[PDB]
Amino acid sequence: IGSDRVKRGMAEMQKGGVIMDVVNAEQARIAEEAGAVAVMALERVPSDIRAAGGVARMANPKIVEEVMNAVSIPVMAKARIGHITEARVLEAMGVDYIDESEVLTPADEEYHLRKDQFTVPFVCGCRNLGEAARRIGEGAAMLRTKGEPGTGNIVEAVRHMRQVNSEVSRLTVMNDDEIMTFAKDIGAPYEILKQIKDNGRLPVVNFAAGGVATPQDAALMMELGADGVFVGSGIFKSEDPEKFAKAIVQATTHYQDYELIGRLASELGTAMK
Amino acid sequence: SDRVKRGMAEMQKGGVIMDVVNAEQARIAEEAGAVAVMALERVPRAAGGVARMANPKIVEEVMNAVSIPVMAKARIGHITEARVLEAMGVDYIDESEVLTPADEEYHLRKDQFTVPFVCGCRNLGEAARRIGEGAAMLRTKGEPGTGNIVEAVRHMRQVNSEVSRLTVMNDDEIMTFAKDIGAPYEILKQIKDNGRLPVVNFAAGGVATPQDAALMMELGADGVFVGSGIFKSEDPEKFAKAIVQATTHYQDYELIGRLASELGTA
Amino acid sequence: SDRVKRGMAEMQKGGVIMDVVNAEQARIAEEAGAVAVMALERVPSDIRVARMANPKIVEEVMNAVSIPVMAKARIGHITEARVLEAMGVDYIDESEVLTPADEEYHLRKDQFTVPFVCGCRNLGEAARRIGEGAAMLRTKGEPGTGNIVEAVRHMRQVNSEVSRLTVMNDDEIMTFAKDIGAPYEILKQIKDNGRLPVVNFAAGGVATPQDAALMMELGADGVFVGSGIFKSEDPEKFAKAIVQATTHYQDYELIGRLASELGTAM
Amino acid sequence: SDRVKRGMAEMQKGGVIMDVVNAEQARIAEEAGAVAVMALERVPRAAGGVARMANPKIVEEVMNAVSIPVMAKARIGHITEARVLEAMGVDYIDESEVLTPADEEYHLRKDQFTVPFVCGCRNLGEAARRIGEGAAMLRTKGEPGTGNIVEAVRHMRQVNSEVSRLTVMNDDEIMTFAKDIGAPYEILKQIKDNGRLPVVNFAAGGVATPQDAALMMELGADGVFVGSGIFKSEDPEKFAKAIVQATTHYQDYELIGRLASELGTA
Amino acid sequence: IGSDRVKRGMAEMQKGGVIMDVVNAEQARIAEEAGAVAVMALERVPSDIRAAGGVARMANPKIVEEVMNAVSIPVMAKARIGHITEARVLEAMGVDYIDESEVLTPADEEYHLRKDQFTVPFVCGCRNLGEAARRIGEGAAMLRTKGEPGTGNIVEAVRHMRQVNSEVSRLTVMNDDEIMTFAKDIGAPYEILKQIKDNGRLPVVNFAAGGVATPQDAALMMELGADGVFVGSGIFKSEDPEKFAKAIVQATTHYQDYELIGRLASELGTAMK
Ligand SMILES: [Cl-]
Ligand SMILES: [Cl-]
Ligand SMILES: [Cl-]
Ligand SMILES: [Cl-]
Ligand SMILES: [Cl-]
Ligand SMILES: [Cl-]
Ligand SMILES: [Cl-]
Ligand SMILES: [Mg+2]
Ligand SMILES: [Mg+2]
Ligand SMILES: [Mg+2]
Repeated sequence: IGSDRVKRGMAEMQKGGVIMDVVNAEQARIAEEAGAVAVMALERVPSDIRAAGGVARMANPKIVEEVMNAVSIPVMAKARIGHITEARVLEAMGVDYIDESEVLTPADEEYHLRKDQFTVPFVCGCRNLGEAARRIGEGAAMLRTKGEPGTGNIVEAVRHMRQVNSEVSRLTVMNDDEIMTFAKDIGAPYEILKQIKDNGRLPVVNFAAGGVATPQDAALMMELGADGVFVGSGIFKSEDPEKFAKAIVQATTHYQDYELIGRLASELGTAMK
Repeated sequence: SDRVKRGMAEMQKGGVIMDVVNAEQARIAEEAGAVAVMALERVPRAAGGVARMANPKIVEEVMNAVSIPVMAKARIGHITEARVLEAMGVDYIDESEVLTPADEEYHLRKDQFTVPFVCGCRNLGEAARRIGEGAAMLRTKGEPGTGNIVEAVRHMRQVNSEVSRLTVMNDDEIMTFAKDIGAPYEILKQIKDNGRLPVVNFAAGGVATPQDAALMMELGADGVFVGSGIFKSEDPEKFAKAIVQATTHYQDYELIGRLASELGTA
Repeated sequence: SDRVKRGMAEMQKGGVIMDVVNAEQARIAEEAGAVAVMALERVPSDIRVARMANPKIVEEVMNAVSIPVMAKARIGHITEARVLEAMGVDYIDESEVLTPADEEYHLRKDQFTVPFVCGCRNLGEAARRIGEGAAMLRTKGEPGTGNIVEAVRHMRQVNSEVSRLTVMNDDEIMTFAKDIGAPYEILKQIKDNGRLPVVNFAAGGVATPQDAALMMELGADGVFVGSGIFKSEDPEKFAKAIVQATTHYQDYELIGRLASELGTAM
Repeated sequence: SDRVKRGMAEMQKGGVIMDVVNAEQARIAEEAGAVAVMALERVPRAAGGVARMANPKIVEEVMNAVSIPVMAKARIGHITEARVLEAMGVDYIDESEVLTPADEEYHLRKDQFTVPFVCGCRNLGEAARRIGEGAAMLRTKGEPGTGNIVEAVRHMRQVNSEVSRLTVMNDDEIMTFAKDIGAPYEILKQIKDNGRLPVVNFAAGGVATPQDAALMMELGADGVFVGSGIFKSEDPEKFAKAIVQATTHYQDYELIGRLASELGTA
Repeated sequence: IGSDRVKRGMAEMQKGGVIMDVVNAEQARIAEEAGAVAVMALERVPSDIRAAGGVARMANPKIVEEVMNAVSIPVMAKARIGHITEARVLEAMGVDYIDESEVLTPADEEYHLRKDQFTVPFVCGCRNLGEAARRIGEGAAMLRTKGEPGTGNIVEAVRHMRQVNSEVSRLTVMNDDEIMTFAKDIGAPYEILKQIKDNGRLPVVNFAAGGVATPQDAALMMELGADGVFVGSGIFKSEDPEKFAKAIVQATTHYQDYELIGRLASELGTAMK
């Protein structure tokens, strides 16, 4: 169901961009006006999710369409891992992407969605080439570091991006007759690995996500080789989300303009661990 | 006589059974479209104490407020609790691990009763022993009172996987499969000749939203139990109708999406 | 070009392949009814460092018979297999019976034009060998022991997990594949094919007509035999006995008839 | 170009570098005789949270209040944080484990920068890897923010002991010394031909009293870092001058005794 | 750099050929006659060193001299690991290379020779990039797999060669700011590993050694990325050493001529474990 070309093709249009977890119209248009290339709709931002605890389910559909009605950029929404019904509901709503998101308390602790049997594209989280390849093999069209969401600490996301990238590059120059047992050893589908090698990188875009709290943070992920940046708590849990948003957008676009980043950097206190 | 008992269980297939605490709740359930109600004293309770059966005044009040079948819970292995409810004329007893067990080693001989029983399970071994004792209905154990669907998903997947694997198992391997999972070897041979369970297996344990109940039907259940999900929530009567409609129309994603418009539990 | 490699392998479905060490054993094999022969220097039994056979021994067996010839090569030994392929053998057996040359990596059999056969013991090893381009599988068994039990375990083990897979949920095959070490793509094909997309022969320990019949009863697509034939009294009758027993594995009166020789392997 | 960088580091030898939080502090430091200042947002902080680099307004304010070199900290491995400070024109960046690391496996490639770096260490292995990455300065890690000198004593003793032991090590034993301590084998051969470290190694971590700073100089340091010791204390400007004077006149025990007249930290 | 260029240059001159363990002039002539690019003087071939056991020291200098007189191809001799004066004596005899061979009883179990302070070039054993880098940093000009000498079993040489090449190739595409941690993790000199990346491969030739018993064996190591082949027990503990020799040489240089290797191989009777 669907096409890989179409799903992956669309996700690539956000390359270089910043995506913003938002909770209402106001946050949504703030996201759009500040330069976000897509929004992510949710009921409460990952910082409040770990605080509130409880069971984190998908958002009320009322919330999602109120955001879709606020913005001209693509709207993403989260669904619980394996929650077949939540994804189908979101997809019928016509969201541009669903995030099978480990930020939400799962519904299935052993099996993820068969995302190839959907038409809406899916973004899936990961921490290494084995997880990336299982999600890709399930039909994911976009990848992002799992990171450590809601902590404003970038280190975990740095670790994951570094690990996926390292394993991928190792595979791109790996002996053909060593790939099967490489795949065995990391728990990855042999043919996805064989694709990845021939493509010379991942066949989907791999964003950074979790603990981006400062412009330098975002520019750092791009320096580390991310295809783009998610950020939710870091922006709206700050003294001026409007300024923080435009700072993180410019910093991600000009991640090597070090004096623009320092200039931009003059704002105020932000999220903490 | 198992044909009678199981056959009355099947008349619930596809429906929603709701835990109810008094008569308002009882017919709020019935008005909203429930196929049955569970009479109980505290919805899943994790307050504390010892959970025994309801007072019979509470069961009787519930049977006297609706025409859809009424079930009630008894502690595991509590011979007189089950016999008392059976004399009251409930339609089903649930020998329910939601209540403090009275016997921690041996369940009731439900074949030596005339009222049909529903018992919980988590895998084919528990489902086969409860069937062998004479259960006429099965439900996942799940994780009641938590509003988290994940454990019921795990149990539905485990029961169904082992069932479906048994349906195509070599004849001469079923004995030592039965040894390995702890199951009556004849109940397993029955399950193979039937290609599914001889009883209906409902989901139960933390159904909180319309999409929850629908997910369970998508996953292969025959129906849905729901208790805390409804009344522990903002405007329950609306929650009731939505969960009933989602459980019947569980692939109508536009309908489920609309239905989802309210404010959940926790 | 995998359909053509796998299609030739099916030409032996139902037959008996025989380890022969020279022209006259190769002729005995063909006379008795072998569908193919395995050229090799020391039979699996009295093997117990083992490299490929001298090419001279191999071509002698090609020269003696008109049914296809296979020869073994050490696991992962690129130039042993390349030499064999360029001598024109019909199949190469990347065989664990020989001392492995690469303990971590097998050959990329898809990058060859001669079709390959590999051993396995479970759906995991099977899928990985198929993923590398094996065209035909055999149980690893316990070669040279005249004892069938390991081949029985391997056959039963492969067939159970295949069966489990033909009815396994779609959204579970990835976690299955991870848990058993299998290429996910191959398991989805096995499901769609309803069986393994290559033929799986029983190998290792077949010592009597009854053994060859048992393996076929158990689901195999054919039998490999080596030791139990020539390390017995009158190998020529032992061959004809086993060949007939394999094609008529449910003609039990014939097998008992046929079972009328003397001493055997181990 | 390492000669340039390290040579500007040496112009601090014998002095005191002070953590400062705004401009008053900054020139209180300079008035009292500091050789350099560390710009930071919270003096060692053990309050909590995530410690990132200072806001550039805070760094700029500090550089605009003194003429002695200004340093600032960046999280370990935070490529853009270091690049940002480098564009601001600080004199040194400290890749500082006092701040929450941004990379927990890999430190910055400091040779690919033009501003000199100071990095922490606890032994010759950490000192040799930081040097090999391009550090132009070393400081003990110690135990910052605790006012306890003991961990910096331990680290100075360990670095110096291993250095001095390396200076007289047999040529043909340095490789497997380098393996054992985790160090670049060329950096170790350099250290031997030089008879000491090629950079200056300052003490840092809980200098609270004049006798503390002097003890570090007695122990073989090239200088003293101090942050909490000064401003977290009764009348800091007096503490400042006393620690500057004790670090220069570190064997003048009558002078240190007089200087010690005030009231410490905790 | 400098006299390393010369040392390494001279070892490269045997790239593609076969070096042969010989023990007297007649064996040494067979080697040269059959096409060897070099010979290795020793007193027992690794098969007998294993069976006799005892203490295996350098060869008696007559045996070496007898061998250098008998041939015009370079002569190598073995010395115990870390035996300073065994190497110095061999150097003064004018051998062309010394093998600091772990096939001999190590005289030093903790510290190898400082090879950069000799003028004769050295070949060293290894099993992974850590050992390789440490031998290079000590001044080796040539590497070889440690294999499992005397066993006639190629599997160990295959593992060592596959590991080295895997770690090398992974290094050639490895991030600059990760080579420190990589070097630490494997026990390698950080600067040698930065070299290996720059040159895009090992800066010295790395031969296969230990267990070559048939032409197919030798050809396989060439197939695996070896720069050349050592062989000792495999020849002279076989039916016809002279025919085994030329067949090995031919098969090493034409290691993708499967028609030829097959032809060559049809003269057998070999060694085993
Ligand atoms: Cl996020
Ligand atoms: Cl009873
Ligand atoms: Cl219930
Ligand atoms: Cl066999
Ligand atoms: Cl860098
Ligand atoms: Cl400090
Ligand atoms: Cl050797
Ligand atoms: Mg900032
Ligand atoms: Mg809801
Ligand atoms: Mg004091």
